[PDB]
Amino acid sequence: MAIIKEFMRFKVHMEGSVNGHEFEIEGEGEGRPYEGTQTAKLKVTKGGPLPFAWDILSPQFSKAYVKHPADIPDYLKLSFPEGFKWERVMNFEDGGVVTVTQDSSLQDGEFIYKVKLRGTNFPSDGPVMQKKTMGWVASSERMYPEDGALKGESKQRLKLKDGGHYDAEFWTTYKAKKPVQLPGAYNVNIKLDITSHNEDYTIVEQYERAEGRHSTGG
Repeated sequence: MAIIKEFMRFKVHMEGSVNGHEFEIEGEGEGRPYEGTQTAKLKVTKGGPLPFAWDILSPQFSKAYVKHPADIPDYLKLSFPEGFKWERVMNFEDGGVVTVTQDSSLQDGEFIYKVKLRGTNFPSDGPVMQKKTMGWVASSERMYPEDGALKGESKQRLKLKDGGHYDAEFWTTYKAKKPVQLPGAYNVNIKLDITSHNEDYTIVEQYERAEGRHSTGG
C-alpha cells in the first residue's frame, strides 16, 4: 500500500501477429489503482497501419487498476513489487482465435507491461480483418481461484458498423510471482472505451473503468 500509490504510471510493449501480419506497439498510461480508472496512449511502431480491427488488441493493454472493496482480497495489487503474469484465450464466434501472454512488474515506481499476442484463423471476410468493429460493450468478468491462481471468464461482445454484434469468450489465468492471498469468487464490471484515434489507428487512446463487486450479479 506504500508500493501501489494512489496515482501510478505504466509503460507497455506488445509484440504480435494477426493472420500472420507482424507488428509492435509501444505505449504509456496512467491512472488511479484504488479508484479503478486508467488511460493509455498507444503507438504502432512496426507493422503499421494494422490491417485488422484495433478492438482485438485493446483489452490487452492492466488489472492492478481494479477498484476492490475491503472484503475482497486484491491479489494482483498484493503481488507487487514482483508482479504477476497472465495468459488469455479469446475465441470468437466465427472461428478467430487470439492467445496472449503478459508479464507485469514494477520498476522505478512505474508498472512495466510486456505483451505477446497471436491472432489466427480470422476469416478474410469477417469484421476483424475488414475493420468493421466499433468497440466492446460493457462486460463482467467472473473471477474464481483455482490451482493456486486467479482465473476469470467472460462473454464479450463487439458492436459492428452494420448495427449487429460479434461475440467472443475470454478465459484468463492470472498468477502472482509470489504466493499472496487469493480472493473467493466475485465479479469485475468493466467498461473499456477508445477515446480517440487517428485515421489509420496508428495512434490510439483508451480509457478503462473496472470495479469488483460480490456475485449475484446486479
